[PDB]
Amino acid sequence: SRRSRSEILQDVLSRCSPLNIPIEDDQPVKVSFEYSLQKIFRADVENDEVDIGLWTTLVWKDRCLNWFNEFTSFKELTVPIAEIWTPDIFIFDSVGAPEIFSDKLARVSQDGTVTYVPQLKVRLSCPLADLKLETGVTCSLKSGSWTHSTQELTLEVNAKVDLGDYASDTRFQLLNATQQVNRKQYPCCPETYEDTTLSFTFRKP
Amino acid sequence: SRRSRSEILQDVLSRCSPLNIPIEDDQPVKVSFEYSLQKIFRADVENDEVDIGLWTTLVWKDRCLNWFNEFTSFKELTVPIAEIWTPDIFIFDSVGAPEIFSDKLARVSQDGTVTYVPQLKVRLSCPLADLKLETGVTCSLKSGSWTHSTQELTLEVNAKVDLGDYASDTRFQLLNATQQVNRKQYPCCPETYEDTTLSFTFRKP
Amino acid sequence: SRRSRSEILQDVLSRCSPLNIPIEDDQPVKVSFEYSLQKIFRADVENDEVDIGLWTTLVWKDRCLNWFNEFTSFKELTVPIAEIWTPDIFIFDSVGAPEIFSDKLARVSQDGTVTYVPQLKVRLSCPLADLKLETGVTCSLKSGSWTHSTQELTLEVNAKVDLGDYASDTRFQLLNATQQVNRKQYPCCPETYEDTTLSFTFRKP
Amino acid sequence: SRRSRSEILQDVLSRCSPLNIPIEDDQPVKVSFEYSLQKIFRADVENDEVDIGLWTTLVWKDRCLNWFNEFTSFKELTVPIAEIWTPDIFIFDSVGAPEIFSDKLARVSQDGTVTYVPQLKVRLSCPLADLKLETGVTCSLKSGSWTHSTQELTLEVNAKVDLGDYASDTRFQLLNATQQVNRKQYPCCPETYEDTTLSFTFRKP
Amino acid sequence: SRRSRSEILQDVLSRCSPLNIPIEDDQPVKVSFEYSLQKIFRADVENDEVDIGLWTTLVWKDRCLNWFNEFTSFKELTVPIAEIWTPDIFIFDSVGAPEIFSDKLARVSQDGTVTYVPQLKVRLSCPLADLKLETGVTCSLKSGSWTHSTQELTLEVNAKVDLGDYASDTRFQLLNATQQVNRKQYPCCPETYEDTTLSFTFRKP
Amino acid sequence: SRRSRSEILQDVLSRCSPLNIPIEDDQPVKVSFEYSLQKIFRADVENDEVDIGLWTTLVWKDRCLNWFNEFTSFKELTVPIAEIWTPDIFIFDSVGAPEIFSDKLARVSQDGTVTYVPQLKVRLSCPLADLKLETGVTCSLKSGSWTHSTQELTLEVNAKVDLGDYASDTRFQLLNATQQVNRKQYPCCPETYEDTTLSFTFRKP
Amino acid sequence: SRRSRSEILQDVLSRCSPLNIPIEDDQPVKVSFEYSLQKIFRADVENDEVDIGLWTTLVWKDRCLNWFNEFTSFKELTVPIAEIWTPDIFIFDSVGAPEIFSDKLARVSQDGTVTYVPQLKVRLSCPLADLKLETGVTCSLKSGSWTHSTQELTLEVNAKVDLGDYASDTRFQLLNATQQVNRKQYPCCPETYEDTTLSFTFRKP
Amino acid sequence: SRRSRSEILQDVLSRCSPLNIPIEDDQPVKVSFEYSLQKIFRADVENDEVDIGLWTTLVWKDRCLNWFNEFTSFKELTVPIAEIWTPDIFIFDSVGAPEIFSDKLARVSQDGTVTYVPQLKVRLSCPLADLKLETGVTCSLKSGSWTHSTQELTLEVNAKVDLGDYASDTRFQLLNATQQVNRKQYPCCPETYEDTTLSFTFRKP
Amino acid sequence: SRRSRSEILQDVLSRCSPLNIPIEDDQPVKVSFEYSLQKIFRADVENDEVDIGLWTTLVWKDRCLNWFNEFTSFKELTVPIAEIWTPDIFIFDSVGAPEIFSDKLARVSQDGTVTYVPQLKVRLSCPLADLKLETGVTCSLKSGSWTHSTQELTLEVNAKVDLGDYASDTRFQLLNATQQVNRKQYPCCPETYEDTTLSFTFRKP
Repeated sequence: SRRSRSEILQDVLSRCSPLNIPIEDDQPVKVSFEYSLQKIFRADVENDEVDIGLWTTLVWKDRCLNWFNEFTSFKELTVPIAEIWTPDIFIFDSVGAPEIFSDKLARVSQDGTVTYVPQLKVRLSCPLADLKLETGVTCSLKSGSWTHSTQELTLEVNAKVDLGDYASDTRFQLLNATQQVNRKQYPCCPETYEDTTLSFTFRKP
Repeated sequence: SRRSRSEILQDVLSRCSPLNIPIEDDQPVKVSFEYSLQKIFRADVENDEVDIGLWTTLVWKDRCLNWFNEFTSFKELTVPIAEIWTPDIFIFDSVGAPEIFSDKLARVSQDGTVTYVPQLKVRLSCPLADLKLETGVTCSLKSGSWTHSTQELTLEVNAKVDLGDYASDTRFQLLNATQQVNRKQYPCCPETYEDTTLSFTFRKP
Repeated sequence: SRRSRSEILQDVLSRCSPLNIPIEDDQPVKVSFEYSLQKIFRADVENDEVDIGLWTTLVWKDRCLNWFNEFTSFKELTVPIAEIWTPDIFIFDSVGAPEIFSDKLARVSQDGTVTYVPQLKVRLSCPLADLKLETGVTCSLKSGSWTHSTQELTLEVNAKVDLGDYASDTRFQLLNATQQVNRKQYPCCPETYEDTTLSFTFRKP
Repeated sequence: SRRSRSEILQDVLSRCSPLNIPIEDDQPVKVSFEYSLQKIFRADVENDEVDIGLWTTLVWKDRCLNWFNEFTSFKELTVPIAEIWTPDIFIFDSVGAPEIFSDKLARVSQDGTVTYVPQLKVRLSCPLADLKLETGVTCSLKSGSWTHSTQELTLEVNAKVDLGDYASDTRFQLLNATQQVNRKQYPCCPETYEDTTLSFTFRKP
Repeated sequence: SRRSRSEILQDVLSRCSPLNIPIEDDQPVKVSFEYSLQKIFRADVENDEVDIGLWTTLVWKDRCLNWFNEFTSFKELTVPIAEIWTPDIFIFDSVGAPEIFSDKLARVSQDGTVTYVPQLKVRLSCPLADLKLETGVTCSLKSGSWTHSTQELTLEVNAKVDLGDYASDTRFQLLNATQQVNRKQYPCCPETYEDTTLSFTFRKP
Repeated sequence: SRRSRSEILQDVLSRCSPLNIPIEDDQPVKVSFEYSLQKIFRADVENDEVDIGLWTTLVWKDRCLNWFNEFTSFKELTVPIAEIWTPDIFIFDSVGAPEIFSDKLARVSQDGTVTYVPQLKVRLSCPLADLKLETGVTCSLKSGSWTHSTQELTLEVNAKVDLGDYASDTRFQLLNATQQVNRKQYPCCPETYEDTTLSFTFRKP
Repeated sequence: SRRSRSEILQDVLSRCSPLNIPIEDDQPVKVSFEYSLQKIFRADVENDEVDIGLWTTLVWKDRCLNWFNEFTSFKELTVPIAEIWTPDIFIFDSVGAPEIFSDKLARVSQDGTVTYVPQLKVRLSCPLADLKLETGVTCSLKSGSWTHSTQELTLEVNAKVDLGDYASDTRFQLLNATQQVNRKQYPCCPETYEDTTLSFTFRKP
Repeated sequence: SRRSRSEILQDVLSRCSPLNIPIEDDQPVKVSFEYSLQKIFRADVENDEVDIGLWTTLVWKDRCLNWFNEFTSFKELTVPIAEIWTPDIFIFDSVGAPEIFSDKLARVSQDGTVTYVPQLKVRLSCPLADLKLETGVTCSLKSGSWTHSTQELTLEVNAKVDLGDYASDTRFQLLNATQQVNRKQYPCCPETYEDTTLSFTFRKP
Repeated sequence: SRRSRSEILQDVLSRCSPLNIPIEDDQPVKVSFEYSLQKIFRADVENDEVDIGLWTTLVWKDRCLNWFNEFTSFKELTVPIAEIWTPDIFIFDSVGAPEIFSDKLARVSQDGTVTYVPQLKVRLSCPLADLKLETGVTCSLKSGSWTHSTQELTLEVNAKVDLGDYASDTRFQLLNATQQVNRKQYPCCPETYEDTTLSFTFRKP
């Protein structure tokens, strides 16, 4: 490949951090979260579980060190997700372990910015009843850091929900996809925790 | 750069997989999809095509092998998208080939998680008529794997649509951006296919 | 690690580009944008500022060169965001500098596709008043390239907003999260600029 | 076994690279991709998922060092895939984690060329509807590096799709199998990402 | 040509690195970035896109090995950009793929320093409105590694913006060109990402 | 992207100036300054500090050189502010370091004209007392080059203050926003220094 | 064809050099450059871009080896440009990627001399204003190696500009076409770079 | 002429071999031989000599080196036979030195292939007696390398004898022209020598 | 398919030649050229460019080897144009790169004869003025090998121009379509070059 690029990955991977938040100063890490709802694959009336094929856009900035002076070189490199720390975002009410559709690869930038987009199929609790009716049905699932409080991780969203990718001839039509950010509390801890509640309204076409 | 990081990329890239889904056991790959609608650049009344500047958040987990024992080292590395497998998510009704705004870089994590966020301008079919009226106009585009059925790839969404990034003084105001996941069928195949339908309601401000 | 992977990162990073848009021919770069609203952490009545914990899914394609003939090898690599060029997407009305929750890692693919997902906490202007009422309150923030016009960068969104990740017991319930793409103009320049307006309607549960 | 062969594997494995792309100079890694569609095992109308039994031919060249002077000796050796870096190629819309039919073994050549062919069963989103009709049904799935952009990994194909291996008495007849290479962009990143879209048209015989 | 020079290129190109960051030790790669704004070619009111003809100065240091003892010989050689790794710097909000005005050639120095300057035309989102007014209009575009976080790639700037080259009789007068460096975060990743925001204030003369 | 645009940026950035005022002949650089007062976020009675969310329109002309003959090509390009020289305009009485809301991107034009518009939150000294009264309260802050005298930098304003963007439901109503240009002297130096005094009269609505 | 000719091409192509400057001794490579201005196709007043249909005469000598003793045989052969190294000559200010009118074929001679003449349409920056006036308008574009300094590549011209081929009934009359050679410097490098500035004065007939 | 062609001849002639067989590896040189019998000019009964006007097609491949990278250029050049090595093919039983009708020019090809066709008048021993009879008369002459054994030079023939060119109103009619290849031995040497025996049967018309 | 046919393609493609002119003996390659003018799609008065939809009939004979004895089998096979060498015929004055309407497939025959017919849209320089007049307008474009001289490639035509296919209700009526063969010279080279000048006289009906 390119030798210049080669040095970059090795320096960051070999020299530049183990799993530890590199930021010493006054910063929580914000992670932008967006959902591209690909398809609502299936509904289970007996189980009251619904399946979503989604990919999640995750963006964050990590502190990286510039060592060897940056010359005009390879700006973004791609690396396996395993190589770097990723956020704990989880669906609060998944019925089953989510499965991963896509390769675990993340693009990293010199500024430290990282973009990771997994594709996933998730089963979440939701009653399908009245899917056939014109009114349709509503489901909600909340995503957010399991462990991190708002102080440690701040979640942000650019927009409501990305319908564009949605499969044209999906079994179910999308009434409205929303991603509203909310902060709430748990009995364990005094700290506020932030999650993104994805509320999807859909019916069978 | 850092030698420790250096070894990481090379081991994953040189030793650890060619384009092949690394997961042998009972897992489909789920890809989370989210849309950050940046701007609705233009509307064409004669053509009935509309232009969106979007970035797509894609997340997936790939199986990677740990070889050399992981010491505290570079957790995420960045690499070009070309280096690793990426999902086939496509807009079902694009008028033209989408163009890429941003560098193709993806951040990868040790767990195998990958985050890839492309920025794109897409032209899709949509009638602009009555954009001026208070009611505004509605458009929908579905994104989803072209080839993969729900069994192979499951799509998931965290939330509806990310408005926050939306340009303040865009030509068109955003009534509501939604990303609803749906599964549907095609005559070619008995399998369900999942797509995320992005339904955007907008009018000129 | 894997030697095969090793060569990949170095070739792309060391040999294959400095910060410069590699695409000579007729292409703007499109960046798909999606928001996964994790949580609405806090509201400040006196300040009229609201905090969102979000992650942003960003996807783009960069032109990379294949040098050493691609054998079946490591498809995605992960690299720090600093290594590669990332888009300038910014919140138009942030009160404060956004902080980064997650590591800056991006997965890159051989096709050149990059996925970067940062996690972020952002403070934006928004009046909280009447959060308690049933009607709730509405806020909007626009994200989009600061410098780039629609010609340089096109933004696209798959869906409205990803609620699924939203934290279950967040302080505030999500009425609806939307990401509508819009294009608008500024007095500085004749060119259209595209942004994604994230409109979030929420109330306290 | 043969002592001469013995030295070869150990030298390459023990001495000659960890996961790191070994190529410093001006080369992206190209990976040739071909599909041998073995069978379309099943179609699921409710799920809209289809199952393919495929093996994927992956070829790439890695840089290896000649140390001990090459005498006429064992030209190709076989080794477990785990030993060396493999590409991240993933199906964009797999419903589930792909499972692996065959042993993970790859033949390597002195020139550095590697041939790895996994056998896989993949579930992908696709509507089966109208499978019985004469017209049949069409499905598409895209394979490509998740993380790597076109700059890092370039994908190439020799031909359209390999029908010859196709099971004679499969439940479904093959109208046409195609593998067209395409490059596209994502909102995350400005870089182009390349994927191979496998479009399969089939009907029940 | 000169035989002495001849050996130099071949040794570096043939022997001395594939795409891999060559730096093992504690160094991120810093890439200096500067903009020479040549001209603001056009403004599009309907599209809200603006066109800039720019060349980008990119400088970085790669680790090269001295083999054959350096005698007084050819100090810099020139080579095609394809030969060596280049950074992923991309415009965050380009509407279209940037096109390349100049040959892709980069001068390399013995110390390892590389200077690459592409000339480019870029279309970026920006509202032209009020270009005629005395106040003029402001546009901003951010450039930075797509994939690389601040840890992998550090971006630096010598000065604000180079007006000197600016075309004398350009359609639009330059009020002020600024390049301020900033670091920000994305929802995907905890790491900080650094970008250079080019803010250009211009009006029609 | 577009190759034509590509050459432009590289030529200006790589070849066409480091931080140095390119103008040899009889010209001071004039920088037009305008304020768009977005919002008066907060008032602190104990501290006597007030917060303004503003964006500053800055325009200047830099001398650029035309090299490769300008063909009809990309007229404006966008670049990070870091790439080019920007003026030192500072608020004389900021209590704290101003924070930057927007990406640092500036549009540059062929004529050399540059438009840069940062968005900022600034804390300045000002007594809030009697904000509730009908009379309201007055505050003033002066912006101007710290180092540059009137001879080096001349500041100009098109109009008084831009209220239009002002947030409709801001905590404080705007009685009158004024930007009067004035020149004054300091004990350090015999030269006149020019600043723009922003006098804002506001009260709580 | 002729067997004698057959051996010639194969020997030079198969045996006699890869991309590397074959000249070891004290020689820079001189490339003669001449322009045959075919037509000025169009002028764009809004864009300030002008289109030229040109063919470029390029001549250089490469070192080739005589192997099989040269008998009276085929003196020049023709081959695709891809087969052999060609110079990087580029227009400094092209707005867009130049397009190629003619086949890429170059005649090579036994002495090593090569003649390559591409036909091209180029868009370059140039103000058309006052094209109608008797005075007409002047435009200039500079061509020259992007990477190569005067030491590596020396450019030479036989004459001013070739009008003879100029289309008789072109939209624009040619006042004077000039090709003056000049050497100039760039901030990147201490070395002199040589370019041919084509200054064309034309008006509408 | 063409400069490109010019370099070719000089490189091959000046740099690329003196009379020496350039092929080091396991190859004899094969020379294809064909005869185009133009005319049987005269018969001498007392002398028993017959005159043939023939041209001989000779083809061989020489190893040439490619130096300066082959661009699309002049594919075959022509050169005097003196310039390159030619085979020793001689008529075994010529009564007199053969005379040369045509210019000694040979076409050479890039692959190294050379085609040389001399035109010659040869006097060979042959009894004319019974030329008038219906049976006619037969003559044979053998051509082949004088010095070279079959190991050094291998002779090949495509076909029997080329009558087409034969002069229509020649004094003698051609019954049959044959060129059979044969290998035979001589007392001097143990090696086999190969010759082409031209057996011509002709009578007076 | 047919096994007999199968062997044929593989033998010719796999065994029987790489890009090299297979003919060693005294033959230039003649390529017959014919034009079937399908339609004159458009005329551009400002640009002085005209668009032709044409298909080009190209015929040539290549030397192929018969290996396995030809039995009565598949006489012509079809193959992609990429598989075999095609001539460099180019339009001398195309304004833009020609685009290809039809699949690149060529029929090959056992004798070695190949027939390739591309469909193309070409933009060429031509003044449209007086298209409306009865006299109409004349345009000419020359097609011919770019690199090859008359010695290497000889062009032949069967007839003047094929009107029969011409679209009945085309915007422009065809006065006369002619294809005259001519040979001419260029300053680069002493050799004659042959081209077919297509002179089309047309007017609006």
